[PDB]
Amino acid sequence: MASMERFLSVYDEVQAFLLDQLQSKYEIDPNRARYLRIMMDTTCLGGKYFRGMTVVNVAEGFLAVTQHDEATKERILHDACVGGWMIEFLQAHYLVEDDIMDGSVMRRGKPCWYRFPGVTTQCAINDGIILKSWTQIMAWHYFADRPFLKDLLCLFQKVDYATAVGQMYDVTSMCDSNKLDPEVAQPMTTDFAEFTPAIYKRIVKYKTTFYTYLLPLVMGLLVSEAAASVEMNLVERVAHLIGEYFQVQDDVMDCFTPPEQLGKVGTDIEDAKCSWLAVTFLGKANAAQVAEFKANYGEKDPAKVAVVKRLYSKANLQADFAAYEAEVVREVESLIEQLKVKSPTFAESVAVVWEKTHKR
Amino acid sequence: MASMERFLSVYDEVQAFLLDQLQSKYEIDPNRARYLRIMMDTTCLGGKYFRGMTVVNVAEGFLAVTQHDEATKERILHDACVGGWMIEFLQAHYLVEDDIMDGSVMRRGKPCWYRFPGVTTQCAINDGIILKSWTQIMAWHYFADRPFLKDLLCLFQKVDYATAVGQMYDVTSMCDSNKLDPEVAQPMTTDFAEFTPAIYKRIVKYKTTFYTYLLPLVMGLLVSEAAASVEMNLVERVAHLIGEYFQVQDDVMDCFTPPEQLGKVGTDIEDAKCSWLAVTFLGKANAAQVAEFKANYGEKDPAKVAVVKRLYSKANLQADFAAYEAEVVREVESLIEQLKVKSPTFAESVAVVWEKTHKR
Ligand SMILES: COc1ccc(-c2cc[nH]n2)c(O)c1
Ligand SMILES: COc1ccc(-c2cc[nH]n2)c(O)c1
Ligand SMILES: COc1ccc(-c2cc[nH]n2)c(O)c1
Ligand SMILES: COc1ccc(-c2cc[nH]n2)c(O)c1
Ligand SMILES: [Zn+2]
Ligand SMILES: [Zn+2]
Ligand SMILES: [Zn+2]
Ligand SMILES: [Zn+2]
Repeated sequence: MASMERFLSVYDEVQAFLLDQLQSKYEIDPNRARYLRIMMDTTCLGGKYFRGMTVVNVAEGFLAVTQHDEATKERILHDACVGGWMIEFLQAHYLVEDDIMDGSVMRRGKPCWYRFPGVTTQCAINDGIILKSWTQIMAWHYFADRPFLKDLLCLFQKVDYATAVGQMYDVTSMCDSNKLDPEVAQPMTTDFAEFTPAIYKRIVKYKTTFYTYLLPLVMGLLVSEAAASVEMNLVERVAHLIGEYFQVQDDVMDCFTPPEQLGKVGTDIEDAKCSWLAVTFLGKANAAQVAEFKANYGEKDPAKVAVVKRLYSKANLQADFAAYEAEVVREVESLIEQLKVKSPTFAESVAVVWEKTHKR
Repeated sequence: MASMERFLSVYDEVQAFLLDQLQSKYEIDPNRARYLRIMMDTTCLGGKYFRGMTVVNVAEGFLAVTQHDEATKERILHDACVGGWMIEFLQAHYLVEDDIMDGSVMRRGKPCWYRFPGVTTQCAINDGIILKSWTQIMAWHYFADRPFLKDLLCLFQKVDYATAVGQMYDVTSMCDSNKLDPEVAQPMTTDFAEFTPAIYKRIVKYKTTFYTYLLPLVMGLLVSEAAASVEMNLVERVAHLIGEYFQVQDDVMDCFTPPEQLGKVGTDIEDAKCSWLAVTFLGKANAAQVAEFKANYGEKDPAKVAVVKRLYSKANLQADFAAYEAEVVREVESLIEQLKVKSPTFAESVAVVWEKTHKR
């Protein structure tokens, strides 16, 4: 079976399980089951599934070099798919709640979930809650007897928590730290002294890289019982490196990729986000360029946004991006080499992850 | 040590643990640690702690009849307190997100968390997320080596999930089921045919009773290694019965307890909630009374709200409440008797829970 066909079929299985359980144990009625089915589909489907399919791809790499009965190969692939869906549902949770938090308009060429007419924020917050609850239901049901259940749940929790910490770092990135205070409405920074590479790296590390790269990789290992074919410190280093890059790309596309192509109108400039573009601009700007950035950043006025975009283009950030990209390629190749020492197989999956990221 | 002194001290311990971990492992800075400390205090403290102290009280009952080294007694009490805080933080999660979902104004005589000037919804949704993530961090850290870790995590998950299902039943209780549809803005029901005792019971069972009564009771058992001193089906029956009652009280106070005393301006009438008062009114009203209810319920206009309140008073619902209360007392006494067969101790804790509920 091709991997994607298998992955999508398990989605239907998992869906039917969750909805059937709601009828047999939770007293749901058909109409609310239908609401949840449509919520699930709308929030979990339609992306490229690279998080969830990474779990599958890691597990397939190990299958090709490990002796197993056919039943065991099927069981391992089924587990990789369920694990993959846990990650996809965890992302769906994030995206639902983030969209509400940020007052987002579109996601993937469609309205954000909370903006559907029959949803509203009042339901959507709870819908996002359920999305994450379903990850746990999956794990407890499908992995009940599995030796990796404990490690998998613990890993999941830590990644989840890192992710929520990262959302806090992200939504607070345009405040001055010493001014954070729940009793006082938070002004945007005037100095941008916290728009640094180290601070940007901290935001992106927690908000994206743990769930997008570390979790799929380590889940692949756990469902394969292969965590001893790797030096976990290298797996973390390479996840954080590739994850940072992925985010830098995301940050550039927010500003420069056409809305029709991005699936949304990017608003990082208006939201005063600590983006790669802002940090890199401030790292090379002269005093006049910095003053014009401060007078125009974080404003809804389209004229000021166009002025920030012009400031980025004139500063030739595409060159800083190339240099960044070169250094990442260098370091990713290095870590892949270090990973070959203990597992060629896992190194190869990491190469594939890098290819999918670098060439998207 | 008195139970409450112990419980509150463990709060300080757990707080310091969580904040210290954020500095050592999550790269937090002092100011964001301070934000989280104040969030924690504001959202987790200030109630009566009957959920969390139930865990302690169950565990203390078992200590009085089970032989143990002094170190083991301290360890069991410490675990009961940590478990109790897991439940309190889980409630804090619910309350933060529910307040945002419902556009609530006050909670416990103070602004809802999201309404603090330096919070906003954008942070508060995530703050609520973290609150629940901290429950898991507690469990994995404090119960790492414990034999009950698995059962406790599994129990927690199921209760959490039941709770989120119950929030969906609650916020959808004024829609007609057959009209639920994420593509279509949801009209309030005109017939109120779904305002029935069985439907009300389903809402309250999931939204309140699993986390408020079932979880504290069963956690008390688990940290005591005493789950075989009870018939779990009786524990569930008695939790659901007492929990229903607790909610009925809550529903009556929303309408009739002065705002200064309730700690908020109750809005169940305006929100068209499926409350005990509405269901009981519709169960006894004549055709004219039902028509006047339909023309005035679920409206912000204070005149219509005063008309619904008058309709409840004239219908002598305090009498239906007494009869309900009598039947609950009867059934609770019966279940306590059935629980004595296997554990006098646990039966007594359940009597105390009932006393605290019935006499609040
Ligand atoms: C774990 O590896 C990956 C690899 C690539 C991507 C990707 C490419 C376009 N969107 N997402 C990902 O989310 C995870
Ligand atoms: C002015 O800033 C930029 C920076 C980077 C890029 C980029 C990177 C890969 N493709 N395009 C860009 O289009 C504009
Ligand atoms: C598990 O037992 C209880 C007993 C009583 C209460 C109560 C009384 C006033 N608020 N809450 C509770 O939340 C849980
Ligand atoms: C008109 O409806 C009611 C129903 C019940 C009560 C009640 C129950 C315990 N104390 N008070 C009430 O004050 C008004
Ligand atoms: Zn966001
Ligand atoms: Zn972005
Ligand atoms: Zn609510
Ligand atoms: Zn209420």
